[PDB]
Amino acid sequence: GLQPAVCLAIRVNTFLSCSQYHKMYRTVKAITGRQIFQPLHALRNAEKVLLPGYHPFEWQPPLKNVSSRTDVGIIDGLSGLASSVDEYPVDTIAKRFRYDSALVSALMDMEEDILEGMRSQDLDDYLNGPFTVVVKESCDGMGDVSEKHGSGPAVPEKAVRFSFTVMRITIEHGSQNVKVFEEPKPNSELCCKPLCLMLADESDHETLTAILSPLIAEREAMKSSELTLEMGGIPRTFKFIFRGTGYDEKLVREVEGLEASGSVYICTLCDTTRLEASQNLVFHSITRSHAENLQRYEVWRSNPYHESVEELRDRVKGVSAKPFIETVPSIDALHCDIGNAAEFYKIFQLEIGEVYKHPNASKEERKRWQATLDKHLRKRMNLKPIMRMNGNFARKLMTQETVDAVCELIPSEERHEALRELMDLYLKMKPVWRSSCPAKECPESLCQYSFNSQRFAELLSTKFKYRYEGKITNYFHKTLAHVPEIIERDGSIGAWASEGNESGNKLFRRFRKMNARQSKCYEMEDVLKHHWLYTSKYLQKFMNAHNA
Amino acid sequence: GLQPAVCLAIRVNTFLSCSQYHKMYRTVKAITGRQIFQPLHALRNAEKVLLPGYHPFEWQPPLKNVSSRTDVGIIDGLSGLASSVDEYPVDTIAKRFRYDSALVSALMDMEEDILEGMRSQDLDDYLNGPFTVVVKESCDGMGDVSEKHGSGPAVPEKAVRFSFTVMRITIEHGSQNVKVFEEPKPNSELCCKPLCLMLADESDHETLTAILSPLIAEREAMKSSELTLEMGGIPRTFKFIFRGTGYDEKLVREVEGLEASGSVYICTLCDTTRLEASQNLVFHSITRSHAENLQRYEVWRSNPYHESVEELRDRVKGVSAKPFIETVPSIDALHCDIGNAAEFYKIFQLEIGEVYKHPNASKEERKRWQATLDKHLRKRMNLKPIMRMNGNFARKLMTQETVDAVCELIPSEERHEALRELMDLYLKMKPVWRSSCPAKECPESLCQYSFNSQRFAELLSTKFKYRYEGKITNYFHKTLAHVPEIIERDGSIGAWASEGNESGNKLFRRFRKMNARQSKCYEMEDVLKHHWLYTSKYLQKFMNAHN
Amino acid sequence: MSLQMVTVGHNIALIQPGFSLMNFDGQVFFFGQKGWPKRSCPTGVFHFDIKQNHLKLKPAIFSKDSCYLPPLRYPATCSYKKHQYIIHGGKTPNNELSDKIYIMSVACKNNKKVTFRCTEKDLVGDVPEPRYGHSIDVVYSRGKSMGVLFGGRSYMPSTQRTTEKWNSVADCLPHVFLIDFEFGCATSYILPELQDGLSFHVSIARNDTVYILGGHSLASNIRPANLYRIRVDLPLGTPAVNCTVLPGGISVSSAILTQTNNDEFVIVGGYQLENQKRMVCSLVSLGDNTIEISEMETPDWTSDIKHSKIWFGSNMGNGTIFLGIPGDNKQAMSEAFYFYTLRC
Amino acid sequence: MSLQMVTVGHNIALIQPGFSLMNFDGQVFFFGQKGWPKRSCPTGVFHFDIKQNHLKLKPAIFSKDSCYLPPLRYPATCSYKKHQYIIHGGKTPNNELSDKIYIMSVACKNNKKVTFRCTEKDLVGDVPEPRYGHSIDVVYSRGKSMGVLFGGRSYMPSTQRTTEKWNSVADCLPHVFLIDFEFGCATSYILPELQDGLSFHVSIARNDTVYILGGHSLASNIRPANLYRIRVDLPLGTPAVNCTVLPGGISVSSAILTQTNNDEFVIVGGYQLENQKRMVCSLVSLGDNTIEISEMETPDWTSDIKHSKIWFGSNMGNGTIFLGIPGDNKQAMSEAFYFYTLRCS
DNA sequence: ATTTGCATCACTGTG
DNA sequence: CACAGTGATACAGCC
DNA sequence: CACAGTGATGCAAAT
DNA sequence: GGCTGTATCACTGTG
DNA sequence: CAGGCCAGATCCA
DNA sequence: TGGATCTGGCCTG
DNA sequence: CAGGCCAGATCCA
DNA sequence: TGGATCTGGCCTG
Ligand SMILES: [Ca+2]
Ligand SMILES: [Ca+2]
Ligand SMILES: [Zn+2]
Ligand SMILES: [Zn+2]
Repeated sequence: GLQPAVCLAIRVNTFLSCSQYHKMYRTVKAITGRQIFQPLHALRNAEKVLLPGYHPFEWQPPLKNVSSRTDVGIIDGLSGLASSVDEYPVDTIAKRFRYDSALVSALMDMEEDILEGMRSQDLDDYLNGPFTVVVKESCDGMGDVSEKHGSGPAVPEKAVRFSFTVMRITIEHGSQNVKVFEEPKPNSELCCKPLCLMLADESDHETLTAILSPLIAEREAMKSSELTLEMGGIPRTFKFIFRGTGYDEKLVREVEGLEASGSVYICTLCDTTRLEASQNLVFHSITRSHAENLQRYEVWRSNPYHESVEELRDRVKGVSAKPFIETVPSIDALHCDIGNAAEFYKIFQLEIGEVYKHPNASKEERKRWQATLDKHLRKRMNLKPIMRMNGNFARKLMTQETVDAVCELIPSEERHEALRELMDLYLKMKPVWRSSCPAKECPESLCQYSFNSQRFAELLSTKFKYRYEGKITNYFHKTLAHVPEIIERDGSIGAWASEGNESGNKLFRRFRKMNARQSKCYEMEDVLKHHWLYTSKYLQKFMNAHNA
Repeated sequence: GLQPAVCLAIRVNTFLSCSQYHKMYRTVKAITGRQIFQPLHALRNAEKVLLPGYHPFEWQPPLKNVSSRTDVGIIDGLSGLASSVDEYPVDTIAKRFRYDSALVSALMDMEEDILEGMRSQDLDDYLNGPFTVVVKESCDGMGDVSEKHGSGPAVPEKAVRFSFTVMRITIEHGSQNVKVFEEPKPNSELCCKPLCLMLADESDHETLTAILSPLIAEREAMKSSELTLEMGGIPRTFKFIFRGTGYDEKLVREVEGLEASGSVYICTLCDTTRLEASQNLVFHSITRSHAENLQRYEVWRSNPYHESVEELRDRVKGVSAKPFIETVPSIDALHCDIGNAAEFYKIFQLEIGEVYKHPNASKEERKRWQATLDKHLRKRMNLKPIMRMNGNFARKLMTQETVDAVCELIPSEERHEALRELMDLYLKMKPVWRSSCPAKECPESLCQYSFNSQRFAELLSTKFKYRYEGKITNYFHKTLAHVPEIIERDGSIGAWASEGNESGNKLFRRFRKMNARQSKCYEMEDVLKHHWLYTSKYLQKFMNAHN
Repeated sequence: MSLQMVTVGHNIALIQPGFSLMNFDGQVFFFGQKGWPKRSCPTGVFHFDIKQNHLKLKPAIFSKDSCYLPPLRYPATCSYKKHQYIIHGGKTPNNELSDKIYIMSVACKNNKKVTFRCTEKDLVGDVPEPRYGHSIDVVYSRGKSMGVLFGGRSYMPSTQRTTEKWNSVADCLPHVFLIDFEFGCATSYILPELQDGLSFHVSIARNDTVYILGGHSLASNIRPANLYRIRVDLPLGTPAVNCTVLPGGISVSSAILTQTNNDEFVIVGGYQLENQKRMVCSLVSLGDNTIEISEMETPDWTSDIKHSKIWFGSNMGNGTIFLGIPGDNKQAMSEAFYFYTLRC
Repeated sequence: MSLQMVTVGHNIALIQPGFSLMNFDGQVFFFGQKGWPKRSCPTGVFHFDIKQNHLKLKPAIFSKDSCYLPPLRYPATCSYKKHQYIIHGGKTPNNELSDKIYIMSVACKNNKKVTFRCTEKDLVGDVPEPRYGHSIDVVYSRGKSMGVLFGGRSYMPSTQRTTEKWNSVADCLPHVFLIDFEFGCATSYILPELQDGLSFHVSIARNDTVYILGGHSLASNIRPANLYRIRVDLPLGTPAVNCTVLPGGISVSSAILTQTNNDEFVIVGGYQLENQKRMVCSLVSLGDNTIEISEMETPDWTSDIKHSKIWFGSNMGNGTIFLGIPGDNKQAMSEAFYFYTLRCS
């Protein structure tokens, strides 16, 4: 006889839908005789414990501008937005959990992990000290989602997902704090818990803010409070630290009140122009923040010094909008890889034709360079040409074998050695801002990152004057200027990336196609609930019970 | 318990991959302590029984140019096509079964089902009369299949699949023929057994012919022979009848000699030109065949009468190619529905603007009519505009409520009445060629189909004069001319459609990424094997343990 | 009553419901774009120009001393008479209400070039709470000009706001506010004849009276067919406000007002019920101490307008109204909205 | 040895490896398109015109008595001297070999337009089996003209062919066949000096002899560096054929031959091994009874040619060679084949 | 006084 | 240095 | 008249 | 001897 | 959205 | 002024 | 393949 | 002859 919790864990992790599980249950019962599995109603009853809105909790001091009820689950994401014909038209569907309810559900899920960590850390068990929780929030817009038929608004064909994950939990003991919980796979799909799923265009600022405002309000309300939760027979308190890193460049620019991606001020961490970045490229410092952006927007709106458009833009450093989401300045490792590898692809394309001797070239010649590069890349590294470049392509193109293959087409040897040494420098610099812990497994690489960055900058500025004279990519600027400072500030780059958010994005389509009701008014509720169940950690150790 | 056959049936029909089944088995064993689910090696050992190339069979007379071995399974679809650099390049991956072995395995999968069906007809159980089996073959190309990385040829991003279904099995008892095996859901994904999965383009002709030549050779060899099979402890004999109805218009035309898809000659069943088809539209006869196509191609190549290109084309009736697959002259119901509904969609768009009063209009006005129609449909029936129109859209769009909603956009009551009667006539026509057994499902609609045909033709000729003189569409010509003849020749039209092939295409899309190995050289074989397992009645009936 | 279609340039995706049209010396401008101001036009205002029924939204620069203002979504627009333009309230792209008054005027003009001057004005006293959808007018009583303000829609108060109902709105109180532009002072008044809230109404001004009619009250979810006349005098002491209820009013919300002839206006567009949409135009004739609303002929609406659910528009000033109809393309981009022009 | 880029219009998706180019009074034409003939050009032949590095394929109509021959993919090319053109064998688009003989000639020509005359004949006697990749030439001995045929590649016989190895091919017998075009008769001849099969070879003709050199033998999977001279005389009685093995030959298969100067030929293209690709050119100095093969300078090959797998081409007739290089676009189509032209003095 | 089974609702997906 | 598959094959382990 | 899902909800039947 | 378990191989997919 | 055929508007020697 | 040459429309996908 | 910002070639009153 | 007006290039997606 199997328990309903075990049956639910199997049905969730083995990616089985309700209908398939029901027919498996009926055939197993009819053939074996005795009832091995459990009925769908039993599984449904056994899953309400894990969903948020079942466990009692009490905030102290009470959170501002939010209800104190502790029995709220899936609620409308529109948050009572006016849908009348006299108002701004709404065309979005959104279902969301309350932030505090989701966090208390996650904490009660990780209860036994926390207890095991306290036991293994040589501390006591019934300690109720001020537990500190570090939560990473990641957002990402999606495309190519097909709207369904049926009644409802003119929903767009794009989706935006908001998710959070729990990285570190600490408790204070004496004069120091111990490190009681760690996520073994911070970039996995099993850790990013969905929080709010909406079907809105990422560029539609009106509805984006309309749906994301209550979440930010709750975040600011609970940023300065204490949460008392009944945990294993002893009430324990919880503090929260919020870090938003899983935002790509476009989201950071849009939600931080910055300009578009091209612009002149390229970096989201320092207020330096593109020309100044191409002139120095090494020595910089992080200077942007949410409060600074708010003050700069206030200055832009007020115009207290009576300046023109260009002078006001120079004073405000490009902040022409009011930020509404607080994001910590950092670098997204996945998109950094994609951008750097695409730039390397263009470098190879230019180096095939020797642009350093032929400054003028035609579209046909560049297309022929594209064709020969694609042919030889396929021939050697077994890579097919792709119009929009992925991350596996970046990893397989960030090797010495592919640069040797490209050098098999470059007649000159100076270009061969230049590309070889530049590629070696890039491969030496990469493991610093990609490893989940770069102070332990790559100490020499972390120490030599600065020298390697200086060498890379000098090599670009000297040997590649036809590509990086007066202009350089913002991702190269970030990689060559800000990585060591971010390492010192945080502890790791890559553990805070958006790889887990991308994996959850992959899971979103599968859930929408297989484990959700095919209706425009319930699909996102079902997807959110199933994704929460899948990301729950109480249902994952039941599949790892064979190691006990 | 849960014997390996039952465990394999569960794993296959629940869409569970090998890794996920391993996880479930491991956790169930660890928790319960017992061994409820069988291991993967036992599952594979039970798998080898159902796969082709395990049963002993003998052909009498022996098949021409076909090996006599009875232990052959997955073989390369290239069929020994040399990939030497000195000759024509090959850029295709294809895996296929030997078709006789596939037929033997399919026949033995339904062994107990045939026994039960023959018992239910008050016949004996050991009777070994010559069975007559009819097989419906379906071929359909695909698109937007992502090419994988790794070593191999520059494979295109299109796929072509070949599959067959066992529809009816009859035994000769006494003087008449009694119907033993009946397919309940002919258009289901559970009966479309795959045959050959080639990752190429249907537009390309050389590779398609090279890959499908051995299958046609085997079919021709088996069309004049008998198969002896040890079925249920008593040897039995089988004779086969082949029906190539699972093709669409484009594939039929590019296979059996006809030119393009839109030209002067429109129908694949008769030699009628577009203009006289629009003129008469009601009275026709089926004339085209495969031997006739071969003779016409021979005449075209030889030019015996010393004729110019125009009159030679007139004499050959558009046949300018050598056919290589025998296709039954039928109508594909799904694509017929899609085309008819799309044409009524554009007729609605065209009637919105009162074109019968304004012969000339601009592309801006056409876009205006399109936008108005799309917005009104979304407002009323909750539909959405789609670039390419599908069967669900066709079914939702062809209802009386469609003309009821559209009439709110057109002011003319005469136009309202005309559109309403047009919709009524089409709705009375549809079940005749959409029903799997019209003789026992809609005799009232079957008897007056001809009268509905003249009414529809008269309405198109008179009330929609502005579009239907000098031209009429392929599928309307088919529907208004050839449906009664096909329905009296065969018995049904919807049972011989490509719905099962489309469902198999969906299954192939799911399997290529969910439960198949990820490598260019050994993934077609895995997909073919898993699809063959999924389309097995022996495994399917383990999910129907209610008695 | 002539309806024509106007085409668009490459800035079609910049017009949303709730925009405002700004007139100076026969030239009409644009305000209330989509999203935060871009680098193509940091100011946010645009040159709304029509030649041969074609739209070209050219940018319009601001003065050195001007204040760059956020794109408001539902402000209160007035045309003070040395010609300036008063806007108060609205919604920012981040969906926060604003309680600030911006004053716009033409600082300098060149050959087909206009430079605006936006001035920030601060209000003291009984300042109205932030809101949107309300109306603002100006009255001239014995040589003194003062602005009148009426209620609209606003978010719930800060002590009764819950993130579950964060975006829920409630009608403002019917208190009438008299704001003085040159002094930046406001005095609230309570009128017994005004009991229910009112929003998305139309305001008609005269020498010393304001005619408010129509509008939607969210408390009862009804659209009253009322017609109130508000009279203001400016003695040496405190101003006195009297409101009188008059019969013959219409029941419409979010309607469009334009001036055809002196002492003559017309109501075009609006809503009658939640799903009912205003097909009729009421011709209002003004007088010294009398009001008279009459129904004029219905313009020849097209099928797209008649079978739509929403339109939005503003006033050109020269007896023209620029209304738009949403399209069903959306995904096909470009033509997200279909625009029309109406001549009175 | 000048290599120059050539562009193609809206018919670039019509050229495949194995096409044949025919020259008629200074105008070169195209044959062997992709797929069955369409309504744009039912005849199948095209006007292969290159002007200012632009290739435009215009349809060419046939005569009233012409035969609409299928597009053959690998036939044998001969130029009978009243200037005719003879093709034998090949592969149809449906992938079956043809044992039929076709004769092409210009029936009537007016300003910028030509009508061809395709004539069908039947061979009797020791008719060769259907095959592809072979070579056919004509000899002029004692005032009588007669064609010569050599082995190539063909499918397995009808008694040993199975569906598992349906498309497997085997080299034809080394037998040498003499074809009499005016009478349509063929006589077999077995030569002891020829023991292994040969395919994809090049043939050079003279007054009364044919020089076959290079080629691939499928039986041993080798490319011999052999060279045979086949001399034929035509007395009143039966014809006599003699084969003599000569040294100094080259090892190449599927090479391209062109007509540079009188008694002067050059060979370009081909393959040496499966992955080895012929980068050198051999000049053949013809003579009365002497043959001398010399290697000239290598033409300035481009990166695309030097780093490819295959090329294919034919002879324009006027000392020009038209070769193409495949591209990796495919999905984008359009530039599915990159074409080049080569000039030999 | 529970637990279990089966119909119902408007949809999808390969076309 | 993203991480959880994905299925066949072959060798190690245990009764 | 394609057919097998898709899951929450509700009521009838079984223990 | 025979059943069971686990590493290995070149890849995918959301970006 | 891609391919193929056909009737129609230019157009040039 | 009578065939070349694009070009939009329509048929199946 | 879209969307936005910027330096560069026309270009017109 | 000096601002408008497209226009290609480049940056992130
Ligand atoms: Ca993304
Ligand atoms: Ca298809
Ligand atoms: Zn920076
Ligand atoms: Zn017909």
